[PDB]
Amino acid sequence: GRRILNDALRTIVNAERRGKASVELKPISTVMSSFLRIMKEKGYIKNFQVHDPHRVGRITVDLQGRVNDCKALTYRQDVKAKEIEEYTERTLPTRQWGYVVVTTPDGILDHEEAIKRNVGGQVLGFFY
Amino acid sequence: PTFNQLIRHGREEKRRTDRTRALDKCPQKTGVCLRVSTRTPKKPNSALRKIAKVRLSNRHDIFAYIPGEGHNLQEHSTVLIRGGRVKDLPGVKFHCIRGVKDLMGIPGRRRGRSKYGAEKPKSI
Amino acid sequence: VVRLRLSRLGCKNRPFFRVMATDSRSPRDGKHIEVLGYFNPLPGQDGGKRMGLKFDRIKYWLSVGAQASDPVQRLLFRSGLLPPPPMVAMGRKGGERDTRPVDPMTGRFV
Amino acid sequence: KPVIGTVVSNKMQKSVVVAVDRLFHNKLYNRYVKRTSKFMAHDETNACNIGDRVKLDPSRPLSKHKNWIVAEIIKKARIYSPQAAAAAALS
RNA sequence: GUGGGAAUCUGCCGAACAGUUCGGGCUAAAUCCCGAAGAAAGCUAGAAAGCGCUGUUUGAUGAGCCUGCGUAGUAUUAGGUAGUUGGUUAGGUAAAGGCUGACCAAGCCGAUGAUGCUUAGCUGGUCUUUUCGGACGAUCAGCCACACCGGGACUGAGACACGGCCCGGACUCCCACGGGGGGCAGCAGUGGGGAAUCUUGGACAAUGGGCGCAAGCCUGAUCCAGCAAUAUUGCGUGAGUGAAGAAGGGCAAUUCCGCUCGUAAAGCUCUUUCGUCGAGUGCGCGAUCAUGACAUGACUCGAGGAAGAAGCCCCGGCUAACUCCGUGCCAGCAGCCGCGGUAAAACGGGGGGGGCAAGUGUUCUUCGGAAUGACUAGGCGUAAAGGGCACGUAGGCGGUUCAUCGGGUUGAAAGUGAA
Ligand SMILES: [K+]
Ligand SMILES: [K+]
Ligand SMILES: [K+]
Ligand SMILES: [K+]
Ligand SMILES: [K+]
Ligand SMILES: [K+]
Ligand SMILES: [Mg+2]
Ligand SMILES: [Mg+2]
Ligand SMILES: [Mg+2]
Ligand SMILES: [Mg+2]
Ligand SMILES: [Mg+2]
Ligand SMILES: [Mg+2]
Ligand SMILES: [Mg+2]
Ligand SMILES: [Mg+2]
Ligand SMILES: [Mg+2]
Ligand SMILES: [Mg+2]
Ligand SMILES: [Mg+2]
Ligand SMILES: [Mg+2]
Ligand SMILES: [Mg+2]
Ligand SMILES: [Mg+2]
Ligand SMILES: [Mg+2]
Ligand SMILES: [Mg+2]
Ligand SMILES: [Mg+2]
Ligand SMILES: [Mg+2]
Ligand SMILES: [Mg+2]
Ligand SMILES: [Mg+2]
Ligand SMILES: [Mg+2]
Ligand SMILES: [Mg+2]
Ligand SMILES: [Mg+2]
Ligand SMILES: [Mg+2]
Ligand SMILES: [Mg+2]
Ligand SMILES: [Mg+2]
Ligand SMILES: [Mg+2]
Ligand SMILES: [Mg+2]
Ligand SMILES: [Mg+2]
Ligand SMILES: [Mg+2]
Ligand SMILES: [Mg+2]
Ligand SMILES: [Mg+2]
Repeated sequence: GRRILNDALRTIVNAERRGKASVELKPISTVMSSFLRIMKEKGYIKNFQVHDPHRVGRITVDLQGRVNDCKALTYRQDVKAKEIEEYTERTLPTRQWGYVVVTTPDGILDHEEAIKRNVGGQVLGFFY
Repeated sequence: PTFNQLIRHGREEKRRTDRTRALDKCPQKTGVCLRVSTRTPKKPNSALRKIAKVRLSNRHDIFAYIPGEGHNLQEHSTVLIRGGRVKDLPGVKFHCIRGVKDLMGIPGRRRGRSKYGAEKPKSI
Repeated sequence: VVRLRLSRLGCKNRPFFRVMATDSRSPRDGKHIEVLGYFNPLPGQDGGKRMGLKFDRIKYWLSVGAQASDPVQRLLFRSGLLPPPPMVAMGRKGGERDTRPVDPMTGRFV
Repeated sequence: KPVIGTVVSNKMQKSVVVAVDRLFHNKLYNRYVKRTSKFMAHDETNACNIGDRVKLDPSRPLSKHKNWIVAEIIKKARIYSPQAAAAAALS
C-alpha cells in the first residue's frame, strides 16, 4: 500500500506543478480514498471520484493549485496520542502549515482530530 | 547509504594521528639532555636555533627547543619538557620550560616574563 | 531486624535527618526499604522545629514489628504513635536561667 | 505471554530445538531488526518433525539447556513420500 | 540493568498454640558434651511469673537457584565441542539440574559471527551539545569480584571468611640456631616511581552498629579540626574632595596649561565590612531526663586608623589596544597567515594603552565550532568515491476486495521505574 500511495501522491504533485486540471490514479485503495477525503476536507483538492472500486479501481481528482508537497512514509512509524504534537513539530517542514494523517482504531484521521479523540496509531504520511 | 546499509555496517570515525606521543598523555616530562647543539631553519628563514636532544623518563629520544635569549644547559642535565612544536625546524616537537630544574630564568626580562621564568623586579 | 532510624543529610555544621525504614545491617546512608519522613533538628523562625511523617506506612511497619531507635522513639511519641519512653517520666534538671530579654531583630538586649 | 516457534531439530531423544522470532527496535535509525533465539524443549512422545509450528510453555530446568515444554503443535509440516506419491499418481 | 519464576533455607524482631522429664562425662561445675523417652537447659523469691530454650503454625527481612529481553572492537580469527548434546538409572545438595559414577544414542554451538586475539568492572550518573550523539565511570550511592601468590575444608542460620584455620611457594625478621613469626588494596604515616596529590590530630557530644535486663563498654563507621588558590554566580583592597595642573617619567611642524602619566598622587573630611587586639554572659544552638570534641569558635560590647591587602597576559591581521630607542635574515618571536637584510606598530627595553581580576597565562585531555562519518543532516559524469557484467542463497523491500482473529499497534486501570 505504501508504494502505490506514494506513487499516486507524487503523481498528484508532479501534475500540480504543470498546472493541469485533472489526474487519474490506478491502482487505488481504500486507504488512498480516505487520504484523499482528508485532503478534500482541508481544501487542497476540489473533488475526487472513485470508479469501479471492487473490480479494477480508478480515481479521478480535480486540482486547483494549492498543494505544495505530499509524502507517504515508506516505513513503519508508531505514534501515541500524546506524541502527536511533538512529532508534528518535527515532521512538517514549516512546523505550522500542513497536516499529518495517521490511521487509528477510530479510522483514518488527521493529527488535529486524533488529539481530540485521544487515539494513536501508524503514521501514513503528510501533506503541506 | 540506505538505512539497511547503516544498520548492517555502522559509521566509523576519521583517522587522525597523535602529535605528541612521547608525552604519553601527560602535561610535562622530566628528561636528561644528551647533546646541546644548533640547527639551521627551513628556508626562507635563516638563523641558528638552539636545540637539545633529550632522553625522557620513559626512555624516548626527542628534540627540544630552547626559548629566550641565552642559555646555560650542559650535557646530562635535567630539564622539564612540554609540548608545542617549532615551525621552522622540522622534527622538533617540544619546548624546554625556563625557570625550573637547572634551566634558570632570564634576568632583565620585563614584558611577558612569566613565560620565561623571570621573577618580578623590585619596585624602588 | 527492620528498624526505623535517622539518616544524616544536609552539610557540615548544618544537619538534617530522614526517618527511613532500613534493614539493620545496612549502612547509615545506604540501602533502605522505604523513606518515611523528615526531621529538622535546627530551630526555625517560628521558634519551633519541623517534622513530617507517613502515618499509614509507619503504622504498617510498627504492626509488622519494626524496632524504632532511641531518638525515633521520642519523635514517634511526640507525634503520638508510640507510648512515652521510660526515661521521660523524670522531670527536667532545673536551675537558674539567663532570662534577660533580647531584641529579636538585632540580637542585642532590649 | 505466548511463545510460538518453528521446530528446526528433532534428532534428540525426548527433545526438540525450536527457533523463535522477534523484532528489535533499532532506536537510532528507526527500523525494526529481526532477531532469532533457538530454544530447546521437552517432547516426551517424539512427534514433532522438522518444519512445524509449536507453542512453548515455561517450566523448571529439565537439563543443562532444556527449559521449555511443547504444549501444542499448531501447524503440521508437509512431508513428501515418493512411494505414496506414485500411489496417488496412479489414481 | 530491567522484568519474572518454582524446586529451597532463613539468627536477631512481631503474633498464636504446648512443654522445659531423668542418668552419665570433662581434676570442679554448667544454658559445654553423650544417652533415653519426642525435642530441650536452665537462672531468679538478689531478675519468681520476670528472662531463656525446644517443637509446631504463621507475618516481616534477608539468602541460594533458574530465566525472557538488552549490553565492546576485530573476518589479514571459519570452524569449535567429547561430559561435549540428550536419555535411563544410582549417588549427592536445604533446593531443580551432567552436579557426577555406570550404561545407551550422536548429538550441541556457528556466516543473525561460534571459537581465537586485544581491551575493559557494570549501573544511577559527570563534562559538552537545539534535542541526537561523543568522551568518561574520579567523589557519593546500588550490584559484583579480590585480600602476598596458588589449593582446601571446619565452625556456623548465614563464609569456602581483609585484621580465622590447614598445605605449598617467593620475600622478609628474630633465633638459645631446635624452629618459629608476618601480610596497611582499614585510618594516619615511610621509602620507590612520577609532571603531580594531605595530619603518625580530637572525641564517642549527635547518627548508625555489636554485646548487656539494665548500669555501661567498644567503634580511624562517623562527627569535627589540620595541610593544598584544586573547584564554586561570594566578599574586601575604602566613600567624598583636592590644580600649588607640584616634583619626576615619556613624546613633540617641536600647535592649544605644547601633548600625556594626571584628580592621578600628596593634603583635608567621613565610615571601619574582611582581617588585628581586649573583655562579657552563656537549657544561643546542634540534645535532651542528663550527656557538647567542635569552642582559643560563634554572638554582644569596646580600642584604633585608610590604617594590613593587585597582579597576569596582550597592543601587524584574525582580535579590543601606538609611539621612541637598540639590533641589523644576526639575535630572535610564532596558534594560523608570517616578521627581522640601517628609519621594525610583528625582536628586546622606556612610556602609554586594552581584556580579565585574587587571579591570569603555558602544556595535556574532552566536547562544540565540524553538515569534518551527515538518523536529525552529505555524497559517487569531469574534484575522494558505481563492482567488468550477470545469476542467485540469507536478508531487505513489495498490487486489489470481502470476512475471521487479536501477536505487533492503541485507550484506560494496577504493580514497578531505590536515594
Ligand atoms: K567474534
Ligand atoms: K539497581
Ligand atoms: K588467595
Ligand atoms: K556513639
Ligand atoms: K592554579
Ligand atoms: K591600603
Ligand atoms: Mg545449570
Ligand atoms: Mg582491568
Ligand atoms: Mg551542532
Ligand atoms: Mg561503557
Ligand atoms: Mg582512589
Ligand atoms: Mg557467629
Ligand atoms: Mg553444615
Ligand atoms: Mg574476619
Ligand atoms: Mg591489614
Ligand atoms: Mg592507607
Ligand atoms: Mg622522585
Ligand atoms: Mg548509640
Ligand atoms: Mg538491647
Ligand atoms: Mg570569585
Ligand atoms: Mg569584624
Ligand atoms: Mg575576639
Ligand atoms: Mg545546648
Ligand atoms: Mg576556626
Ligand atoms: Mg583593531
Ligand atoms: Mg629601527
Ligand atoms: Mg603578536
Ligand atoms: Mg614588540
Ligand atoms: Mg558532529
Ligand atoms: Mg542520510
Ligand atoms: Mg561531501
Ligand atoms: Mg547514485
Ligand atoms: Mg559501469
Ligand atoms: Mg573503476
Ligand atoms: Mg478489513
Ligand atoms: Mg492486536
Ligand atoms: Mg502507571
Ligand atoms: Mg530517583
